Amino acid sequence: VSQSNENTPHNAAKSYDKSSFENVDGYLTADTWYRPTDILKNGDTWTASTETDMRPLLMTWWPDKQTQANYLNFMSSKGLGITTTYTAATSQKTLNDAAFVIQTAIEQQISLKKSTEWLRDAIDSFVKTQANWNKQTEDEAFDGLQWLQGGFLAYQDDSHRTPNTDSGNNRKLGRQPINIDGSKDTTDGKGSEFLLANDIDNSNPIVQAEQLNWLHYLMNFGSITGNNDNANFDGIRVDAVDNVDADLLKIAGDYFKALYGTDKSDANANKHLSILEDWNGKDPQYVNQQGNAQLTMDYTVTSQFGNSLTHGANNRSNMWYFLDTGYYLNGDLNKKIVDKNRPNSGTLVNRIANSGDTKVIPNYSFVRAHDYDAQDPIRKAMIDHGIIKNMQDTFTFDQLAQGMEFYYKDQENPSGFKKYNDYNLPSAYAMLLTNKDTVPRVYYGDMYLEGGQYMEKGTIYNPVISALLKARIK
Amino acid sequence: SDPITGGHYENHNGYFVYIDASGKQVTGLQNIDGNLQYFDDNGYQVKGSFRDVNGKHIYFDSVTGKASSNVDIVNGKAQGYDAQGNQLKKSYVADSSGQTYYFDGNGQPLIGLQTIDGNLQYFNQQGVQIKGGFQDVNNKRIYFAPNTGNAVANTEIING
Amino acid sequence: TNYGGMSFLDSFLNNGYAFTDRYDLGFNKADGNPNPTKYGTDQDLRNAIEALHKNGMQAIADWVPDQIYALPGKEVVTATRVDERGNQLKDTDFVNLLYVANTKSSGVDYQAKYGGEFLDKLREEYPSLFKQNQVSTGQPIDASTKIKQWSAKYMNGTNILHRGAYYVLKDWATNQYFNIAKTNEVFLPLQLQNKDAQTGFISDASGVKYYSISGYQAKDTFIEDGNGNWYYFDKDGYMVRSQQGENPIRTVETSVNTRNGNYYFMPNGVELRKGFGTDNSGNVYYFDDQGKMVRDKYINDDANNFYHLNVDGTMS
Ligand SMILES: OC[C@H]1O[C@H](OC[C@H]2O[C@H](O)[C@H](O)[C@@H](O)[C@@H]2O)[C@H](O)[C@@H](O)[C@@H]1O
Ligand SMILES: OC[C@H]1O[C@H](OC[C@H]2O[C@H](O)[C@H](O)[C@@H](O)[C@@H]2O)[C@H](O)[C@@H](O)[C@@H]1O
Repeated sequence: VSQSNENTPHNAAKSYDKSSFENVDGYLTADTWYRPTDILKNGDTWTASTETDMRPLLMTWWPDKQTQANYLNFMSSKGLGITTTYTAATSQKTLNDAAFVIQTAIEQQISLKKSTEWLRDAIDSFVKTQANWNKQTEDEAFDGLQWLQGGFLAYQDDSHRTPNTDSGNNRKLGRQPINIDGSKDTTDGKGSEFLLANDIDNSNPIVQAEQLNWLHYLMNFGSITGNNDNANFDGIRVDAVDNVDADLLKIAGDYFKALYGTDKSDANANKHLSILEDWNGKDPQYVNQQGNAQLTMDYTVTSQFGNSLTHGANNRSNMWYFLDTGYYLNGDLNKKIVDKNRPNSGTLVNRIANSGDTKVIPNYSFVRAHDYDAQDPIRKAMIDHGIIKNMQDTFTFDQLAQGMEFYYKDQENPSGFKKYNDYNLPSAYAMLLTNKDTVPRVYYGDMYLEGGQYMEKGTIYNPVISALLKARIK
Repeated sequence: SDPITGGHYENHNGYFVYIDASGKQVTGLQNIDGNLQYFDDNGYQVKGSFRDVNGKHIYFDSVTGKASSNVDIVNGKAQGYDAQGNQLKKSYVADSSGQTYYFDGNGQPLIGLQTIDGNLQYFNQQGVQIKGGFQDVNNKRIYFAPNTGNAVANTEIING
Repeated sequence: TNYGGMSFLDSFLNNGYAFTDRYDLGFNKADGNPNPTKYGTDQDLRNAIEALHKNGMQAIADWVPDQIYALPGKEVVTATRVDERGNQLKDTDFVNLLYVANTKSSGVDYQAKYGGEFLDKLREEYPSLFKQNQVSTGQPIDASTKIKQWSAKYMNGTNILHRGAYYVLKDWATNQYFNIAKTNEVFLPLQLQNKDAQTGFISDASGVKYYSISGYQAKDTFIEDGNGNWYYFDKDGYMVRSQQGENPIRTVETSVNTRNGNYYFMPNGVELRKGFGTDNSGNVYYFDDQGKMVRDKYINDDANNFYHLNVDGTMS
């Protein structure tokens, strides 16, 4: 069937270009508005359009009959028609006629309201209704890091359709330390490049330079922004090491070597303490092969605190596990012959009888962090008291404050039982703070309450930890 | 539709027709002897298909041709219906194939993990109820029962 | 701020891990008014850093190179749905599709002011940093181009934005996307150009043809009618249909690659879906929700019947 009729030349586009069509890089979208040649003002008289007289493409065109029928039914329901049911099975002629009676009604409410914003909102709403124009065609999933935000799209190098977006063949994904050369691309040893939001292509040399610029800006922040050479950062924490190109470690390492001579002496090096958030269990050995430009974390000890003290009311691994006796041959604490052929399984630094005689990998260690044993418990508490439903749920600051009150109540419970909070934190800190061959790190939230105002109120653990800290000096 | 009796059933060209006590062929929706049925304009009976009469969307059974509940995909989306052809709200419905949806207050099927009548249940992306199987939801594995679809403890063989 | 998709707690709790401008550390509004971060103004920060040096302590900067949030400018990318490691999801139709992403920076922010500014000074003073090759790329870092404005070409991807696989409008018949950028290569629906758009199925002596709502003939594409039936139109523009005495199973290779596979078209052109089909020689095959033949696996039924499909597709 032919669709053209007396309204066709009126609703046709004034122009075939960016003037008359709302667009992105030339392409059109479901919620595109355009400039028709003429306008059925007030549903009465066709009048030439002025540049501001834009109308929604869906008033006049549809990708298919299903969508057309849905549009008609939706707009009908909003007072524009007697509520109707149309299907993709409805004849094309009938749908087109019904579209026009809706168009008429639309121009009447535009005259009545002297506005088109009401329509912008109606179209936006309608568009989200359709599966091709919402997440239903995006395959939302939550396994792995997709848990955070619902799934990822990788951009492609496509010079024919989308040339501004071309990466110049520089989008190497998952070049984490253990896969810096791509040699594990086909295995689970490929890095999880995608974590959150817009993932920056740190495999592109141009982007690598920019990251160094930023790094320089931070290390000279005070000089640059306040002409105050005493207000400059001294070192860095590298966030999300395993989710980026491992070249960034070398770039940062070499920068500090060049500008501060960190490879010259321990005094230079230790004047610019720098740490890594490097969770992979094989990162420590890589970091050490690359000369320890930044300190690896030591998860092996943090982990054992979880098993033996910090996690669980009862069934806990023995304190025996802190020793890692397998370090010695046959586990012989009398003979103490180190096992050269050990299976690469064990704690990073043996402390059974550490006299400083064997070289060991420099590291920082901790019991908790801003992002370890905090974010999950605090949310579990809110979920448990009906403040939110899901971990990915959006919450308001008031919602957070209420949850925090339950969290604090559980933390300080005189019973001694803890549902969300960690057990034995004093005892954990006592070990953390006495251990040889580590730079210990202390978490604000073990000293002060994690919510409310900064340093507003100390935790019950504060006195003990404070004493341990002062005793460490002495 | 008011009931009728004393009219025999005839089969023509593979189809069921109903001829009245008057002796006239019957069209449209009809309650015959307590069973709600439909005949198109040619007088043939409809089975296993949905028909529209008045404001009602009524399915008729595939064996008997008797009005009963089903789910129809209406435009892009699933919508449940009862024996009298009313869109169902806050109710379970089983479709022809023995699959189960739960439609909420707005008559739209629930998807994902849901707690209904104090029961934990799971629904796939198309709204269908999982019954008799494991299912990974919220980084946890849950077994759902064969007929109720309720969450229960279960054992599976991992490795050996 | 949220242009689409799921907001993350870093962003709505203002903790500083989710940011739009990498160089804005608490600077004032341009009108002069204070505009602190959650932790205070830039002066407060310089004072805090100085105070720590006065007390013999160092200050650590959190370097967050992995991502950036809430960029206000749109671009059209070509996108594939992937998991955390950038591997295509196994059962996804979302492959090389056009998508509107929010990837472009304002170009008038602190990233525009300070972007790349310090590199020239640094290359002059420490040449080797700029000459040293990196391992993953084989190349040295490249300061010949400065980034004052972010855009998609510097990104690997994004979290899904809930916009849809076909929010960027496309004609189903030809599979070409509409465009108006250059008057030499416009593509629009014919109604909008005041030409006649014919739409529907039409028979001729050779076979059946189809015209989309925009008035174009379907070629090398799958098309769905108003009752839910699916059809395939070959290169020549004709619906594929089975003939008497011949194999109804046909191999399809389309412009849309994800749909490649073996289908079963009946004599009236309808694609068999979610059911078994016999070929001319008596062999049985099964065809899935979307019409594709299934091979080399066991398959279950609503009544609890189990079947096996060999590698060549046949049912043991
Ligand atoms: O993570 C450091 C840890 O590694 C080994 O033990 C691992 C693990 O052994 C069992 O699964 C126990 O149930 C856990 O408590 C252990 O963490 C070393 O044997 C151990 O000494 C070390 O702490
Ligand atoms: O309230 C009982 C029950 O209602 C639904 O199940 C009905 C029906 O579903 C199938 O046909 C099964 O094979 C039958 O055994 C069931 O009776 C809900 O799906 C279910 O959750 C609920 O328990």
